[PDB]
Amino acid sequence: VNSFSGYLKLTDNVYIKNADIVEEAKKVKPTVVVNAANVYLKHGGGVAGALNKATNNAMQVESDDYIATNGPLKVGGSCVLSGHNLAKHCLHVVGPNVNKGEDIQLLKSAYENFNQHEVLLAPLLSAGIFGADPIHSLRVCVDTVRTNVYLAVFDKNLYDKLVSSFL
Ligand SMILES: Cc1nc(N)ccc1Br
Repeated sequence: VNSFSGYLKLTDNVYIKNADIVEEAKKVKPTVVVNAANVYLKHGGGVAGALNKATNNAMQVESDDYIATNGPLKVGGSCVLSGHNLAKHCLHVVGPNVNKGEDIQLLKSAYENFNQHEVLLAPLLSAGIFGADPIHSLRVCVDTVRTNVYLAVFDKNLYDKLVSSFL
């Protein structure tokens, strides 16, 4: 049993809810929250900016030190950093950004990072300002992630469309 409440079960391991991810993390304090990161861990806007704002910029401070030591992530890659006040850990995952011309086939590689964690609170990778079709992102998630993933979709309209269209 876990603390996640109000989710729609899509499969054996994938659950979904219409929710503000900063609010859900604050309530649950999951072991792992996933950030929709870029390779520079520049959390300006999108899920990354919303999460970072909720940490009072401590996520960005920690991320800048990580990049100064290690250099940029790969598209499709990830790193584990602190979850600050939101979670034990934040898994920063880089999905391809269609608005930068990145290979959408890298979305499967991005979701494979989730398999290193037994339970996660996550957004749909490459959705929102990363420009991918969220219906596609949910299909890749279901077909790639084998660990237990709790997906938070910010937009009620999109949530209802993802559920209604789910095969
Ligand atoms: C305030 C916000 N903005 C986004 N772009 C995504 C999630 C959230 Br919460």
